[PDB]
Amino acid sequence: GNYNYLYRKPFERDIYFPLQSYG
Amino acid sequence: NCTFEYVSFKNLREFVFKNIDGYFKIYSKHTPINLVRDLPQGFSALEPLVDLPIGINITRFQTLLALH
Ligand SMILES: *[C@@H]1O[C@H](CO)[C@@H](O[C@@H]2O[C@H](CO)[C@@H](O)[C@H](O)[C@H]2NC(C)=O)[C@H](O)[C@H]1NC(C)=O
Ligand SMILES: *[C@@H]1O[C@H](CO)[C@@H](O)[C@H](O)[C@H]1NC(C)=O
Repeated sequence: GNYNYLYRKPFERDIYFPLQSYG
Repeated sequence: NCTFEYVSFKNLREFVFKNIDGYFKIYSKHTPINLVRDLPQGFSALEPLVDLPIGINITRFQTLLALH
């Protein structure tokens, strides 16, 4: 499987902690 | 990580900075003065020079000084 794709004001960017890989 | 990158007393140099919907907007003016001590009591309007699509939650700022 692939796990390289991940999720956590308008158009703000932000590069226990909120990291969740999709499977 | 220059992930966004862009390139381009006797005078008073003025600026306005604001940050709305992910756009950081810069207005400015340069004008001559005669009160060397402080801001002049007359009137002039600043005009837009830059708009940066940078998307940052800014809450603080600092300013940069040249050292010999
Ligand atoms: C923008 O950054 C500020 C911090 O400089 C964030 O403000 C804090 O938010 C938490 C809750 O998330 C509060 O407990 C703190 O008291 C806040 N501090 C200040 C100085 O306001 C703010 O949440 C960030 N906003 C976004 C949209 O990311
Ligand atoms: C550049 O950003 C990535 C995350 O997108 C980070 O892992 C890396 O350490 C950053 N490097 C620099 C020099 O900013």
